[PDB]
Amino acid sequence: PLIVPYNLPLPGGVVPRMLITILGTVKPNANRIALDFQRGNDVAFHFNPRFNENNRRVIVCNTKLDNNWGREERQSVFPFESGKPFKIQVLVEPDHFKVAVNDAHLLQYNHRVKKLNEISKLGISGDIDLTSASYTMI
Ligand SMILES: [Cl-]
Repeated sequence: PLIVPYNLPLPGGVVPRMLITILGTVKPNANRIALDFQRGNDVAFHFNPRFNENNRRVIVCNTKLDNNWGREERQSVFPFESGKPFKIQVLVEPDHFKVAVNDAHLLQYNHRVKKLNEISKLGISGDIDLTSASYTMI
């Protein structure tokens, strides 16, 4: 197991065809999980499953620039379940990050930060037991 929060360096940033895979298990009675693809202090892509926002489960995505959050993109399709193992695959495409969970397509998030080769860290945090965080070129 890996210690959460975990920082996975992305050497030379991201590029299309780069696939990031995160394997873990959600804790029982989870409240939130976060993946933060960072460019320095900016967060190019924040992916945030929320297990209880006004008694609804929702995934909130956003970008943080100069410490300010932008417009949220919300997805009510919610594949995570407290206590169960999951696989999140984030595929960098030319115009967006494409996310699949447990081999099923979940959402796309168009690129707001354009300097992909400067998004060089992935922070993984929240209510999970983290098993593996890695990347490969497909
Ligand atoms: Cl940029």
